[PDB]
Amino acid sequence: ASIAVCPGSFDPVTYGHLDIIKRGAHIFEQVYVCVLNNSSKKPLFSVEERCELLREVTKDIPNITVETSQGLLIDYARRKNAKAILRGLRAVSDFEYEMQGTSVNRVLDESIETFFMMANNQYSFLSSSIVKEVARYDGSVSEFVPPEVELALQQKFRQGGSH
Ligand SMILES: Nc1ncnc2c1ncn2[C@@H]1O[C@H](COP(=O)(O)OP(=O)(O)O)[C@@H](O)[C@H]1O
Ligand SMILES: [Cl-]
Ligand SMILES: [Mg+2]
Repeated sequence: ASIAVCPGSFDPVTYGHLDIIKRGAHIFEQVYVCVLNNSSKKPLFSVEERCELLREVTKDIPNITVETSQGLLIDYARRKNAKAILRGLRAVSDFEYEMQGTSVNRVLDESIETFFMMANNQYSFLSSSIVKEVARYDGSVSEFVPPEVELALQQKFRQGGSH
């Protein structure tokens, strides 16, 4: 089967994430975008908000299905019958954290491979963190995220919260 999963916290999805997602969807027949709740940090948006943003920004790409999962990414991948997990590599610093993750996944299921794509174009400088900071301080994020994400950030920062 030509099936792959693109996991991430996507908080929020940016044009850099979307480039990885579309490149993956161009290679594989079906691509599952999985919002992983997992984290070494507290997310700005909930899982459900992140999922809906993702659905809206990829609705015209037919071989993309956006879902969220309860368990391990490696079991979600098996459930989808996916043979590859796709991740982007922006900088040299993305190295070690990605290496541990793939080392663990390889032990849990060595029949599922982790493929890294380099962010090798004009979105390489961006990150979710840079977009959230800019947004929090009233800067423009239109060159960084889809219009739907820009609006969700305006809405999120108008609400009171741990931010
Ligand atoms: N600017 C970028 N350019 C290319 N690929 C990216 C970029 N940002 C993220 N990616 C890739 O897209 C996916 C999104 O990861 P992310 O949503 O930030 O959550 P997490 O790192 O917590 O799993 C990963 O494959 C990531 O490496
Ligand atoms: Cl294939
Ligand atoms: Mg503003």
